[PDB]
Amino acid sequence: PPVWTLPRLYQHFQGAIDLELWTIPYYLTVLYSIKDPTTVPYRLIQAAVYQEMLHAQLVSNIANAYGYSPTLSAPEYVGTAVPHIDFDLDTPNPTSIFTPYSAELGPLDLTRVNTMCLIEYPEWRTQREPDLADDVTDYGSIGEFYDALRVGMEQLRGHVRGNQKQMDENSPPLTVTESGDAGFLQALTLVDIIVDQGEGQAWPHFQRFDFIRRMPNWPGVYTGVTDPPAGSPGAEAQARLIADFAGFLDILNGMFSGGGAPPAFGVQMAKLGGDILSCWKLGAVPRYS
Repeated sequence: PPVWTLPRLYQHFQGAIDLELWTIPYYLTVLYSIKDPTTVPYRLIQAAVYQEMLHAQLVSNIANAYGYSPTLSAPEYVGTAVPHIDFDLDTPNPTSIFTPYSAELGPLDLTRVNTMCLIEYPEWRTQREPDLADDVTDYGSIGEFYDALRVGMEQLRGHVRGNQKQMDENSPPLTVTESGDAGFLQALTLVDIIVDQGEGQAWPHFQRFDFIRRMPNWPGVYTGVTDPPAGSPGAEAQARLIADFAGFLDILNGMFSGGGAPPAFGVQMAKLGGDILSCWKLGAVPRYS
């Protein structure tokens, strides 16, 4: 069994949260591109976005139980780079199926829906043995990443402390309240919720997105350019989003380090969605940094 060090476990916690966070602006950007919010793909994506946010919280709770407070910074959307995922590891390479695809932000189009299918691609389809070494940074699927994380978590369960900088924004709190082996067992449950929601063990993200990919009639989407003119309302809409997103990550950083949720939290949040929609309405693709 490959031996994990505490620093590497911490690096993997940070990696998992970076990947979950990376999906949020991606999915949100697609979501708000859809003109009609009553449509099936809109409601499917919205629920998925909310689950990603929950995943981020759960990862923070697990990491914090092991003594690490994660920190968030604005993700980047360039080329075909997805944090910590290498599809070249998988057989068949699912980019041969879900193509075209891109890490660049865009509306509900084939390129974006294909990418969403790729992100949530189930570990069982990769046909690979999980690479459990603590120096691995790239995996073939999210599920494989979480498989490796469970190994480090088990080996280092002596570090688990209950009620340690836990966050919770019928069911008990989805937090680690116990120490040592008991808290490790709670942490494992939180990992299971994360993975079950993405790829399946109601309706997992992969299946949801593959459903959208297969539909005959996609809803109308806003049109936008990635680089609106200097001076323009659309550029200023982007600037507002960049600022509000920065502020929202500052709020989360405090929370992930054991701070209380400020009154600015529910206020800050839904505002982001208004900011993203406003970009699209002005003909500017949402931008987050």
